[PDB]
Amino acid sequence: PVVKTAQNLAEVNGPETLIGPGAKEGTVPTDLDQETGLARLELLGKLEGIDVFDTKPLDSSRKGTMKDPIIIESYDDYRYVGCTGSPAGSHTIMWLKPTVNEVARCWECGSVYKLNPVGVP
Amino acid sequence: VHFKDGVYENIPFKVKGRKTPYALSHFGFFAIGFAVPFVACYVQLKK
Amino acid sequence: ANKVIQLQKIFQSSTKPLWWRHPRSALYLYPFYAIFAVAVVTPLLYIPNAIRGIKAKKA
Amino acid sequence: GRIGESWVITEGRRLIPEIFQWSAVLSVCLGWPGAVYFFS
Amino acid sequence: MVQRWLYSTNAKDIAVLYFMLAIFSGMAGTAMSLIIRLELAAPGSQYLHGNSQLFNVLVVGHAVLMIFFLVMPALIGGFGNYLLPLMIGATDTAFPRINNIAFWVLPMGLVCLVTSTLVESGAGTGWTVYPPLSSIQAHSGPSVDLAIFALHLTSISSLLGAINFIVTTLNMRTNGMTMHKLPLFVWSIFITAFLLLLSLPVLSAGITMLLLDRNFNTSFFEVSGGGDPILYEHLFWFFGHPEVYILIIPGFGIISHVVSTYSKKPVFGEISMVYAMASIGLLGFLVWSHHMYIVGLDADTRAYFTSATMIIAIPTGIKIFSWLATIHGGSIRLATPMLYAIAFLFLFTMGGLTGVALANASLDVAFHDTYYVVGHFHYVLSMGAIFSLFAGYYYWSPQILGLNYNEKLAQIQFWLIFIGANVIFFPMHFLGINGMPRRIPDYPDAFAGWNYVASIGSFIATLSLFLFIYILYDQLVNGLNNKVNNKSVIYNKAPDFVESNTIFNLNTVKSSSIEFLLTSPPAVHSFNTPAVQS
Amino acid sequence: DEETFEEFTARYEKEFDEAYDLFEVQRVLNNCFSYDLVPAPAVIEKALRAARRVNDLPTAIRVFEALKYKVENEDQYKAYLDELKDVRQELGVPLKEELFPS
Amino acid sequence: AQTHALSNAAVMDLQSRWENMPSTEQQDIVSKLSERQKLPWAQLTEPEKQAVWYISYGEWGPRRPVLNKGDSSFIAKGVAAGLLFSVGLFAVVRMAGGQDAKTMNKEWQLKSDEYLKSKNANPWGGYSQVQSK
Ligand code: HEA
Ligand code: HEA
Ligand SMILES: CCCCCCCCCCCCCCCCCC(=O)O[C@@H](COC(=O)CCCCCCCCCCCCCCC)COP(=O)(O)OC[C@H](O)CO
Ligand SMILES: CCCCCCCCCCCCCCCCCC(=O)O[C@@H](COC(=O)CCCCCCCCCCCCCCC)COP(=O)(O)OC[C@H](O)CO
Ligand SMILES: CCCCCCCCCCCCCCCC(=O)OC[C@H](COP(=O)([O-])OCC[N+](C)(C)C)OC(=O)CCCCCCCCCCCCCCC
Ligand SMILES: [Cu+2]
Repeated sequence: PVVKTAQNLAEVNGPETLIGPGAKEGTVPTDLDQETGLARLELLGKLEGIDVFDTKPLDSSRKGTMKDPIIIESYDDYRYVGCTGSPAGSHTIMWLKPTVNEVARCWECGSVYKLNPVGVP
Repeated sequence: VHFKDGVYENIPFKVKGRKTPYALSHFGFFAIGFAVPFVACYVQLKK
Repeated sequence: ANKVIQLQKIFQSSTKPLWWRHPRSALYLYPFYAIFAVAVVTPLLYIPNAIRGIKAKKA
Repeated sequence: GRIGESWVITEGRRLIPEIFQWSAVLSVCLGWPGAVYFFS
Repeated sequence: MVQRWLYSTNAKDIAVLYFMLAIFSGMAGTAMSLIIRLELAAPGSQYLHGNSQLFNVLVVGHAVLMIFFLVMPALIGGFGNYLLPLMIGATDTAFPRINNIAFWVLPMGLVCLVTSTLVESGAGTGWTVYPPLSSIQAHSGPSVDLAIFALHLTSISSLLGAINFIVTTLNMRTNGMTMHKLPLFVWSIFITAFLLLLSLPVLSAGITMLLLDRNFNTSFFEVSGGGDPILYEHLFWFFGHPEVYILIIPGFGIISHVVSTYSKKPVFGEISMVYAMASIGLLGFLVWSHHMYIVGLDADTRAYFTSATMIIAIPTGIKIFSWLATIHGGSIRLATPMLYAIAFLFLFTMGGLTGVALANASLDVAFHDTYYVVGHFHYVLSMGAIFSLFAGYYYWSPQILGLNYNEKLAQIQFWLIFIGANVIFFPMHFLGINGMPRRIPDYPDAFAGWNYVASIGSFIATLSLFLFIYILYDQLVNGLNNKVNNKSVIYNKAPDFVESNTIFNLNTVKSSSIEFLLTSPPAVHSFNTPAVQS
Repeated sequence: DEETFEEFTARYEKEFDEAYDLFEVQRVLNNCFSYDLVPAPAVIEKALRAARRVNDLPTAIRVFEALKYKVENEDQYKAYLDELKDVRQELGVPLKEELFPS
Repeated sequence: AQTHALSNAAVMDLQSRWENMPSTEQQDIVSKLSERQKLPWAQLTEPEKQAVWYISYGEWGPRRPVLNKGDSSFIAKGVAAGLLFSVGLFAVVRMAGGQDAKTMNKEWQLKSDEYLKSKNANPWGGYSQVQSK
């Protein structure tokens, strides 16, 4: 049970461990330690850009054929994605299901997609 | 709160039970299907 | 303060339902909101019990 | 050829298959006047 | 274990619970409508000893119950909260507390309306509550107040649900999705929610005003005291007609989704009719007053109203022809969704034909309040709501449960409701031309045979409802058997003469969303990753 | 908007260059036959050789009976007869002598 | 693997039935057929062609249509049974209802129609026939 500097974007784990000391007199402090919960991490991330639950688009413009299939950065077993052409739109969207048990096909690109883990010990 | 696979538990009723193997509650549903108009008639008139 | 930390530690070391927050309020409300609720609900539909038994028969 | 086989069904949809459409509505005459005669 | 069915933070439990509530209300309404038609089977007092007060009490119960507790809750809530935030890629929908509050204020409405219907006086003015027809002098007791409270709470629930849907559409859109090319279901729900948000508050204000009149005994719409009930009449019209759109347009979106995912071809003029539906939603506030042609408005006002009411009628035919082209040039299967959609479209064409016949103002003088108007709206509302709900259930049951439903039982069910509807609704033309006088417990015995056939059709519908509940039991007890054998349909769409067996097996569905190949509803944490589309 | 149709054809040949299984043959055949265009003998022979790259005689039956029953096109027969005769004599796939006498 | 004159009992057993054979050598036979057709066609014999056409084309499994081997008769007779139940239940409930009309017999209607259709510019005497008993 010791105080944590929490100066690293990845060394903080557990909103319960963060409380936030108060102030006696002065002015309202900056949005670094006065915020409660884990919302301060999220607001810092949106302030800088490095974010969790990122809404940034994937390689939609890329064809993602067998030469270089698209990547998915998520450890979850299932996949909920789609790919129906390199441009913004050329046909009705059909979902793609990358998996390791079997292979996948696009029916317009014919791409075999490979799910992409994150490195583990 | 996150232990529902979603195959047979989505229904807001319990399949298990020897006294009610979906036989007593559903017979009550049968009864209440025609219960309200019958009692509405019975309050003021006869059926 | 000197009690928020203790309460948080107690909750962390003992996870129980009802939040262990309002025991006296619960005892004042729930048994009352049962007994008095019955006492205020039942007579309204028990007054016509004597009148109950209408077969819609007239002579 | 391109024109002779074009009128196999183009002009043939006015006298060949109209019986199907006529019978598709034949239920009214057999049903409702029959009920009228039965009751009255 | 009870928080799942009482404090459901997930949308699917609330959806299935709304479905159960709506189906219970619908079966009760169908049974009591059978009772009413039995009372109207033959003139006189055969089962009910006259009691025209009681007659109108059950008549208004019929109308109010089916309008407010069968068509509304499930048909919008389930499809919305199961598709609109799920297909867009959102992880979980917001505002669980709002939905729970709406659910828990509903039983207030149910109990209060039950008490209102089960008092000696009761309210029996029908779907129209315009004073002094709805005056407390004739319909005394607490019935009016309870009905008003139920109206208020149901309006609040629907408005909050529409707000949740709107904010989900506006904020929870995925990065890879254009707004102009949204699916027809999304735009349908968007237009329906906005029309509801612009319509329900007006009716709620009018109902609050009537409640104040009934409680504080003031003079706003009573004839004595210089009141104008026509204001509340116009408010009720500007509710109901947009409420008719609210009830129908999601059915249009559901039919569009069914035909798009079944016929394997795009809908003709998809973006053009998205724009047309947007125009309908924007212009619905101008054709709400084609029923008041006889109140005493000016001739020029009649001309304006009729001009609007047949100048906004083209998109109905546009949709008819667009879906006709959507089923044209493609493959149509002998499946229950195909036949449900075909029957719904055909009977909707007849209903719109009758409406166009009603569009003229000069003919309305001899046609208004005759049997033709009630026959027309019974046509449109009955087929629209009932067949849309039936098609949705028979098209979505394996999507939410995964347990197959018998094809034979579904087909015989369709045949029963279809033949009942046709035998009930065909003689209404003769009934209208003769002039059957509406809302009479003891009508003249001239229409005895037509009343008999209407009663036969109603009883056919009731035994069809018994078939519905027995089919539900059969599914619940033999879904495993249906999956094992071929007694039930296994795949939604049949393969074409281009596909090999293995290829079709590994390409069973090529639709516009992952819901079809989404596994049976997962735990409360689903769609953990955003949906990417290009 | 009467868009170009040879672009999809060139897509078919570029997927043939990337063809890796009979799945791509099925996809290109479905896409080509879905269009309103009647395939010329050149593209028909290209589809036939794509199907034969895996040497699957049932796919040959599929493509031949699809040519026989692709589009009504005001009931075009004689062109279909000569085209099937030549696309048969090029390799030889006698099958009409079996299913027809049924 | 490099077979010769592969025309055994399985080839003509395939055509008759497919679901009864217990799905554990279907993969074996289809793999053997694929290996055989990997070799040049050489105008394979007709039973093998028919078997491979059956296993690749359809009329089995997914291609099984909604139209089964006599379910349409079940549809029609379920509708007929529903109609019979409707008419029987209507008859029994009408019988249990009992008589509830002490007036408006046939003669009452005859008198009313004669009164209405005797004067006052009758439209060709009317057609108000008595309904029934
Ligand atoms: C929502 C629109 C709607 C619908 C669908 C219906 C349906 C029917 N209505 Fe009604 N009706 C009205 C709206 C509607 N009505 C209105 C506004 C009035 C006037 C009100 C008045 O002035 O007070 C009226 C009045 C009215 C009267 C006048 C009352 C009189 O004075 O006696 C009569 C007369 O018999 C009647 C009959 C019927 C019949 C036989 C049906 C049949 O179509 C019923 C068939 C319906 C079913 C098929 C339901 C099935 C039930 C299920 C279990 C659903 C299952 C679905 C799933 C959840 C999967 N209606
Ligand atoms: C499903 C909902 C629905 C639909 C689609 C319609 C469709 C229409 N309705 Fe109706 N209507 C109701 C629901 C509906 N109505 C209800 C509940 C009432 C009762 C309210 C009250 O009066 O109490 C009512 C009553 C009602 C009245 C009341 C009569 C009177 O004053 O008392 C009138 C009057 O004009 C009217 C008109 C129309 C018209 C013109 C259409 C048209 O939009 C129909 C559109 C369809 C067509 C266009 C035909 C098919 C297509 C074509 C053949 C294309 C070519 C034809 C033309 C463009 C001319 N409706
Ligand atoms: C007057 C008594 C009541 C009659 C009302 C019908 C009651 C139910 C049917 C009772 C039997 C009727 C006569 C049956 C003769 C032999 C036919 C037979 O074997 O039936 C089978 C052959 O099927 C048929 O072709 C008949 C369908 C069922 C019977 C239909 C009865 C219609 C009405 C008959 C009487 C009508 C009298 C008045 C005339 C209008 C039914 O198959 P299944 O449903 O068992 O198979 C499905 C599977 O096992 C489970 O999914
Ligand atoms: C108090 C209980 C008394 C006994 C009630 C028994 C009811 C049994 C079912 C109905 C009578 C069947 C008599 C025997 C018929 C044998 C021929 C046959 O196959 O007909 C089947 C006919 O059954 C059906 O077709 C089932 C569906 C019938 C109804 C379909 C339409 C219903 C529409 C209205 C429903 C709602 C009605 C409400 C009002 C009543 C019955 O199959 P099973 O289960 O006897 O299997 C026989 C098989 O060959 C194995 O040996
Ligand atoms: C008088 C009041 C009572 C009026 C009603 C009285 C009761 C009903 C009387 C008519 C009954 C018609 C039954 C039609 C269904 C049927 O079973 O027809 C047989 C074929 C089946 O198809 P198949 O390919 O020939 O099947 C072969 C099966 N084997 C022989 C190998 C075992 O199927 C067909 O040929 C299908 C086409 C036949 C028509 C199908 C539509 C039926 C619904 C509409 C019926 C309208 C009314 C027709 C009769 C007037
Ligand atoms: Cu309108």
